[PDB]
Amino acid sequence: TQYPVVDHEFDAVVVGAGGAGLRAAFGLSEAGFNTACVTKLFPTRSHTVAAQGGINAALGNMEDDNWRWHFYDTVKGSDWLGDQDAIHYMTEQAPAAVIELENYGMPFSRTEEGKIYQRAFGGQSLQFGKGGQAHRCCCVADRTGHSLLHTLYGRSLRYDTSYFVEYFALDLLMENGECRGVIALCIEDGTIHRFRAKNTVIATGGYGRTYFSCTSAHTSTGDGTAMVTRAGLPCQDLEFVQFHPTGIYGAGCLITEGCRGEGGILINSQGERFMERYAPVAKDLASRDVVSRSMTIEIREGRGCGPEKDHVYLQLHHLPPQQLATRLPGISETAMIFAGVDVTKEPIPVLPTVHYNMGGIPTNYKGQVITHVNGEDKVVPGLYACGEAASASVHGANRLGANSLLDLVVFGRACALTIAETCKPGEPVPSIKPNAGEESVANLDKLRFADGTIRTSEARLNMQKTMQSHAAVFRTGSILQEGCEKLSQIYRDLAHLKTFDRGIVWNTDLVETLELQNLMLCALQTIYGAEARKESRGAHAREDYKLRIDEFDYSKPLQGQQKRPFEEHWRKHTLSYVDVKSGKVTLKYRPVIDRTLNEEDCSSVPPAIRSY
Amino acid sequence: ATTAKEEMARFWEKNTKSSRPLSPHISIYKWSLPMAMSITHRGTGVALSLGVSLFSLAALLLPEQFPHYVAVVKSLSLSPALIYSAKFALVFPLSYHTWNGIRHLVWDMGKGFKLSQVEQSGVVVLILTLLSSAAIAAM
Amino acid sequence: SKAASLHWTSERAVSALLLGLLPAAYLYPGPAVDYSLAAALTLHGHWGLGQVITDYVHGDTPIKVANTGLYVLSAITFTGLCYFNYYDVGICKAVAMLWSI
Amino acid sequence: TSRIKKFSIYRWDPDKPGDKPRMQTYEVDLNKCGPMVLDALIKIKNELDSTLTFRRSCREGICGSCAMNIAGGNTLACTKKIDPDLSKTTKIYPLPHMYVVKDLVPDLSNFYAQYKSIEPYLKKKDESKQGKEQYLQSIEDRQKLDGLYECILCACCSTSCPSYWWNGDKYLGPAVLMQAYRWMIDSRDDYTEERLAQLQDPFSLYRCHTIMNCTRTCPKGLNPGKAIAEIKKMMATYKE
Ligand SMILES: *Cc1cc2c(cc1C)nc1c(=O)[nH]c(=O)nc-1n2C[C@H](O)[C@H](O)[C@H](O)COP(=O)(O)OP(=O)(O)OC[C@H]1O[C@@H](n2cnc3c(N)ncnc32)[C@H](O)[C@@H]1O
Ligand SMILES: CC1=C(C(=O)Nc2ccccc2)SCCO1
Ligand SMILES: O=C(O)/C=C(\O)C(=O)O
Ligand code: SF4
Ligand code: F3S
Ligand code: FES
Ligand SMILES: [K+]
Ligand code: NA
Repeated sequence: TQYPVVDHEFDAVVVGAGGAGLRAAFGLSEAGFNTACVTKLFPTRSHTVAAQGGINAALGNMEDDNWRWHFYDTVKGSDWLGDQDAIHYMTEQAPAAVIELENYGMPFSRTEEGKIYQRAFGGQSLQFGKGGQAHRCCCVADRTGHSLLHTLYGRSLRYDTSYFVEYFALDLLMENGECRGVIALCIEDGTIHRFRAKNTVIATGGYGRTYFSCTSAHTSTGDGTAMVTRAGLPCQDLEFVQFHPTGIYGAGCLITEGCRGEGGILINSQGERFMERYAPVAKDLASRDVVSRSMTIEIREGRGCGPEKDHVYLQLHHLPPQQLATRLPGISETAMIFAGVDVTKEPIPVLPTVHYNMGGIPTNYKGQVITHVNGEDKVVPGLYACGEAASASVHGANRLGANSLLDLVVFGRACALTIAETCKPGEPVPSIKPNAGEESVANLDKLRFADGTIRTSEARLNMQKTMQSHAAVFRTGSILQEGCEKLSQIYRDLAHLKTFDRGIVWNTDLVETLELQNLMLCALQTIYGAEARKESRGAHAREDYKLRIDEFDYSKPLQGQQKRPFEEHWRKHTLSYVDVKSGKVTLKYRPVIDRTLNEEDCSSVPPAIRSY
Repeated sequence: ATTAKEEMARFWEKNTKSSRPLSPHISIYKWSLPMAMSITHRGTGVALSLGVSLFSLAALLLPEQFPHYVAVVKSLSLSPALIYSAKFALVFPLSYHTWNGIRHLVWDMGKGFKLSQVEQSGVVVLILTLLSSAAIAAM
Repeated sequence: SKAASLHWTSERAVSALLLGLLPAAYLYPGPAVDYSLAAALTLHGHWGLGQVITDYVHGDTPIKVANTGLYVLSAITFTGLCYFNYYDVGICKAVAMLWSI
Repeated sequence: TSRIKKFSIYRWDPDKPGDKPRMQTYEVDLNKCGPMVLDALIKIKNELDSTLTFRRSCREGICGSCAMNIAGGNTLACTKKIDPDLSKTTKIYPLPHMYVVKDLVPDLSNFYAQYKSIEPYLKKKDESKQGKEQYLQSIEDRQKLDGLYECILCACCSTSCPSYWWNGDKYLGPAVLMQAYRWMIDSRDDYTEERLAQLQDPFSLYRCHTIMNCTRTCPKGLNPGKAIAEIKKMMATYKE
């Protein structure tokens, strides 16, 4: 009624123009599909552009490698919450995926043979964890994401993909439990658009901005995760939040783990290289959940640096300045801009910082979104997800550095391949009721003219401080429960929201209130799932439940053990639902997939004690 | 979906008939010596050309030969200070354009593009312009 | 096919020539320099004002008019210089006489 | 204590189009604000006037979103230190000589389309073996791309160039031309002559008159002025 509606018919619609969304979008077009890519940002502004350290693949350019070692590292890294069929797919496809990007012109750094330069990175080994540090992180100095995204964007210019730039997706068009498109606001002119398609791909990124301190872009607001939640579908494993060990003190900007890959070390206020104590073998190249907890303990125990003893130091000045300028030039500039530090002379002040969301929309290894009914997974017809918004789950309870850029292009491609193997271009577009999406427009109209007593920035700050204080690196039941009660109150108080801009063209007051609704749905599920998970696994650490609780006790021999019933252990994915009008969170569980895609070619890795 | 040429045409059709203002430019942009010297190179070039054209025009139209007007001026017995000032004002735009022209020709050979070199070569051009003009005016 | 780069190259060549003719006018005044300056000044000036026109004049008809007028000015200008060189003392000696004031 | 800093900021609202562009002053306490201009902008929007509108995303000067004109020069708000002299008012404008969508948001769609027109992607004479093996590139050849591939496409340089002000419809501008050079000198690209032939006209390349505002203004420390001079040299010497 009050808003002009514009209807589009495509074969496929991709929401997102990051690494995943772009790869999916022109992968569909390269297969002949009439494809739309709807993005709230100009593509090269997406968070992918800020990625630094690189992308993993067992090319073997630096020494002999094997993708099954990368498989093993990822399984263990995930603390046996990762689905081993998807990890199999991802690590096996990794060499081909990186070669694709370089053949696109991605300007990788080079070896003396002219091949792609690979660096060490945290938590990667040769010989199934037995043979020391792998060197399989392919990089463009410390701007790998920048070059990845600009390369993919240029490539996308060769195909007939229709781009809808600065369009904000509001909801899915669901009919009969099937997705039939998305509805969105055109930020440039105020109009409402419905994109109808047989297949929809969600590639909207993470939701790190639910926290007060994060490496994430201002635009990382979980918009796609919230669309799924509003459709009544589950999200998965949202309580697993990655804290990166080295965000710069104060600003929060990321300092790449490539620094430690190239030989940098963490020291505390006494000059001690303290990771020698927390991880005798891996040292500062332990997994991120371990390094972050270790740094947090050093600070809790009085060995932090700075006037407030609230951070630690990353030292690079023992390295040759030529290596710093050639391998880490990006963070060299950043360190100077944001901390006044010359990395050839003085250390960088750093501390663990919310960085990446292991959870997301649950998918199978083909990229199809699933639900879980009567104890069985079921595909959602017409709905895909990839990138940081999805939970494939390749990362389980802790992602390995440089596996996310890999994830993006592998499963962006997989979504496209799956649709091309499932459908043909030009099949009839699914129908929608004439009023499909009206509740999204009505919600948009409520926030546009909202005139309560709690302005958006006030409730968003309340949410961020709550998450920072109640769901951090170490967690406990009573602090989680108070956080749950706080967020639930904040959610109810969205009824009293207050906005000021009454326009429709480029009303970022409105858009940020939509993003607040989305962030809050992600935060609620994150903290309620954390409160229910009474164990410690990967990035989720409970000081009241310190042990990982599996179906067996894998630190003892299995012979003669009684398997714990599914309801009496925690090696299972959390599925979360929200009743959006009340804010009531409901939690269910589904088993982890231990089988690979081919037992004979790549054996399943049983759970074991996880040490670095 | 749309070619670059199509995108540009849409851009101008949309904006030329919109209410959108053009954001300010010359009135808000910070000045620098290189930008000012660039404008002055153009200014002196045009001044020199209009000078040559005027002289060429005067030669065709004026009744007398050049030595006649030279003699008339010498007969007025103007102050040497005033004549020196006139010589300086004549040679200065030519001196600036010439030195700064060499600076352009060096840029066209690909040399001197570091910001520090850009600043330093401009200052050198200014000193060489004042020195040579002062020397030439006294001849 | 390479018209634009060729013109750019020609402009730089004439600029350098003008540069070489300055010292030549001081060391070897007379007819050869006098007419070479007439030609190089006219051509360097014509192309230079042409750049100014291309930068600032827009619209099909305004551009054609501006460039037509420039041709007229250039032709009159080169004609006067040659006329001055032939029926008068010439550019080189004109500058020396002017500076004897 | 408090350190109150004044910002005068360009305002224009497309939904109230008749209200001519104006400057609005905001007072910000620097003791309760981050050190960068973007910090002040976000603080103003969150606390003082939520109608103030600007593009931003990253925070560390890598995405290119927040380009605007601060204290007379084009730059990234997220890496531009606030001037702590409280007697001086900092004036903030959109990128110059651009169509304003709203407040500090310019229309970059011509800029992007000019970028598309130079085909900023790898082109080999035979692409049928794509995806099979790494192309080989020597360290020395890769080093030629340093200073070119780092561009974040913020448009600070182009919208500082007087030639782009007067002829932005036809002059590709420093950002796009330097990216054209980036693909010309990539040893893996086979289309150098064609990339050069594309510039054989009076405007695309040759409106550059070596003014050098582009290099002075680049927040990434790059030198598109030099890149443009290298094209001109290639243009003048490449065969056929
Ligand atoms: C923060 C970060 C992460 C990171 C990194 C450095 C930083 C600072 N370095 C990495 C590295 O070296 N290697 C690596 O493997 N991972 C690294 N990461 C993590 C990784 O970069 C991210 O997880 C990944 O880049 C996320 O990619 P993805 O394609 O999933 O999403 P995105 O780049 O964040 O962009 C999301 C797109 O979705 C669109 N969007 C969002 N909401 C909407 C709505 N409402 N409507 C329409 N479109 C929407 C955005 O426009 C964006 O294009
Ligand atoms: C377009 C151009 C110049 C120009 O227009 N500069 C300029 C004019 C007005 C205000 C600032 C700069 S001067 C040097 C040759 O090229
Ligand atoms: O997240 C990753 O995979 C890698 C980084 O954040 C990094 O460059 O340190
Ligand atoms: S060259 Fe510099 S100023 Fe120009 S777009 Fe690239 S980063 Fe921005
Ligand atoms: S400012 Fe403009 S004129 Fe050339 S040197 Fe830079 S593109
Ligand atoms: S916000 Fe990304 S460049 Fe400033
Ligand atoms: K995820
Ligand atoms: Na080449």
